[PDB]
Amino acid sequence: APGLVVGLNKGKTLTKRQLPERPSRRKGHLSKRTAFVRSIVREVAGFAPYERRVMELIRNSQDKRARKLAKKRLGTLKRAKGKIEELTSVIQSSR
Amino acid sequence: AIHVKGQLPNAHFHKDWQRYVKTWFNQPGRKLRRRQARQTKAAKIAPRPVEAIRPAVKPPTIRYNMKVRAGRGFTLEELKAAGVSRRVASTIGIPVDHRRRNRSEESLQRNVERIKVYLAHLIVFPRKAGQPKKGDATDVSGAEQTDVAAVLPITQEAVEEAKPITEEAKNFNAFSTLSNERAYARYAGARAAFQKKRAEEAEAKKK
Amino acid sequence: PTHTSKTRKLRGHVSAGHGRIGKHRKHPGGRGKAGGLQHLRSHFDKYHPGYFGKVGMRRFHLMKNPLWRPTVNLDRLWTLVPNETREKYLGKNTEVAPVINVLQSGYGKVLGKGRLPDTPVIIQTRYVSRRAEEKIKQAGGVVELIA
RNA sequence: UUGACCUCAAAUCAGGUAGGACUACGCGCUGAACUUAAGCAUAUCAAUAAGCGCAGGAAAAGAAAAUAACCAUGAUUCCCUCAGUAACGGCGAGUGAAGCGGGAAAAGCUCAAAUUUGAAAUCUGGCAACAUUUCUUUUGUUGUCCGAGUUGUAAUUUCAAGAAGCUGCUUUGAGUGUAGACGAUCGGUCUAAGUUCCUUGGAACAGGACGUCAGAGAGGGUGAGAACCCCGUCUUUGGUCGAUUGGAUAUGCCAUAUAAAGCGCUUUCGAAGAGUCGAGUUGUUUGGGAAUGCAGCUCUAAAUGGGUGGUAAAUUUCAUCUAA
RNA sequence: UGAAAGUGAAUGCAGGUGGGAACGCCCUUGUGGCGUGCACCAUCGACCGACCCGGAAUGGAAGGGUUUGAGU
RNA sequence: GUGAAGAGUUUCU
Repeated sequence: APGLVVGLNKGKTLTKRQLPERPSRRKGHLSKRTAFVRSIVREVAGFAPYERRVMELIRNSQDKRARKLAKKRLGTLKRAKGKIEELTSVIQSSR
Repeated sequence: AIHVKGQLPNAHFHKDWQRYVKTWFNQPGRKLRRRQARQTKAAKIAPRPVEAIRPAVKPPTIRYNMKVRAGRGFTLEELKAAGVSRRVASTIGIPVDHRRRNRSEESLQRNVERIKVYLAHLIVFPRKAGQPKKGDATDVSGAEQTDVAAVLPITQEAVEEAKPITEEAKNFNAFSTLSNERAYARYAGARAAFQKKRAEEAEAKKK
Repeated sequence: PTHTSKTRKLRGHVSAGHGRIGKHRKHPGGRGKAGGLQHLRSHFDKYHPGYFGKVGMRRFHLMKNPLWRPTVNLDRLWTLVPNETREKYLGKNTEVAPVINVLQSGYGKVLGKGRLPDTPVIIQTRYVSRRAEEKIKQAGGVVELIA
């Protein structure tokens, strides 16, 4: 904290305190009951046809092809990698 | 055509601007109407203060962070520190702002003292007349409408008149410090990346 | 007022000062400043050079608050303090030195122009030029940076 | 055969409701061209004119899927400024916002997602009774029955939190009458003063003499320029109705008022909106520039997830917010 | 000042030269000699920013330039 | 949408 207007830790130096936890920022956390409901719904339903195709590609070990298919199906590569990780976990749990 | 001296014309009057002309011939009338409205509000809410107590906050830019202005409402942390519940604050005229937070003990204490001063100067009429409950005032006879800022105004930060010159101040090079800090702030990421890449390359060569 | 206007003096003169040959027809050379590259070029290039063209790089969503930095020179530094402080400190020897908060006065950077009295002073500013720092040190004062 | 449920019908069934007019302002859809660019097609006119749908006394917006990058701010709206600026534009003609700051005004909240399960505690309608009224015209309460509702009506919760718990803290609305008043007030005003003389004139309200009142010499009428002829103007209390806890010891005095909230330490949990976000493309629009917003089509989500941080892409952090 | 990141105006009486208002002093009556010299113009320099250099991880300080700015 | 044949863990006719 240089206490200046330039540098890595610029700005006036005060007595920093611990902010209270914001309940809104808790969003995105997975609850036990929510996970249970989602697992039941996954059991009741199945997988989308694109999800099955991606799972088959992962089983065939065509990782790049599966990633490209997931990216095209879902849009952004970030969501593609998340879906790939989820489907890989499903496959290895089946194994 | 343009043949005269001066800057080139820039008039933005190529639309039907004459049908959207706003005159101000009602300015004295609006001023009188607003004054009458606030006088009526003062009479109807008497003896409660016309303007509610407001916190002191710092504006959020380097252009204005050296000043102090009035905020929207007191934070929950400030109300808890001052001993006022969020539900009772509205009843007694203390605004509550759930969005603002106290990142510094300076701002926390600054607003807490304001709430304490307001509570000390506040007269709370009993819910039932003649039966002062917890927090009620037993001397509500001398109650009158007063300006909140007349007893609790917003105060600006004071500057130091003078102080002795220190040897550290003598040896301090302000321009060199500014130049070094500016260069460091932009090249630190490159230096950190270089160190990480050097460590990775050295480990890979070792492998 | 209207009675002092040239229109009153032009009553009885047919052309109203606009000529018999060229007259005062509607826009004969276009509207506004159109034609600055074709038929108004002799005026644009002579009186407004640099009008046509692109120079520099764009900056999307410019905000001037982070760039706010008015400057004050050294010869105006002692003007910022009140008269009482000037009488109490200027021209005399004291254990303490007066503090001039340039940021509180309303400036972001201290620039070195003019001279300073031979008396120490504490200049509190976010930025300072190199020459200003040398002159302040020569005068006997120091500059401490603030945020 | 019947009943029940489900779905769908009919009735001049019982009770209701909508249309249409007004468009200055307001919320949207659709949507030009004249014109400027000295021609003209993008642009401009203009997200305007015309057309269409829909409200109120205001409408809309509104309590952040907001800014910022700070010592940080903090619902919406409007004014000044930002600013003719960033930016857009055959970068031509032209167009053109937003953060901060000052001011006006300020007010916060409600659902869905929870098992009440030791008792659907919820609501509508018919009938009857009892109240009430701007009011025989209005608005309710109670009892009973029938329906709605378990494919979910009530209660505690809405993230600012909160629930399950744990241990000690305090306990409250409606009828009358007086004094001061407050909307309409109107039994209406104590509400002041020359119509004296002379001249002219058809008429004095003109001129002159002598006066008067003024918190009233604003205005109008009267046979010509009238403060004192008339209406008025200025000042100023009161008979009345109603809002009558709008207030005070609203006293006086009925039961409002025995269990609902109140903060406190400790943990365990903390349910949070889907053809939606998001991605691509097309059209339109915007200052929004490898898309500002809107819409059509294709693909189609996730849970520390998702949106935003104004240059497209990948990766690692950070800040802020919590959409459908 | 630069597109920008940024940097940011005294060697000196805030400089020298020529003309120059006004004033003062001497001449000795000449369209006079001397001393300063406001305004303004011309000119030689100095300083700030930009450009081009030498170049003595990060910094560009003394040293410079035939230049450039709507600067001091 | 559902099935049967031909074919270089998959879909062309």
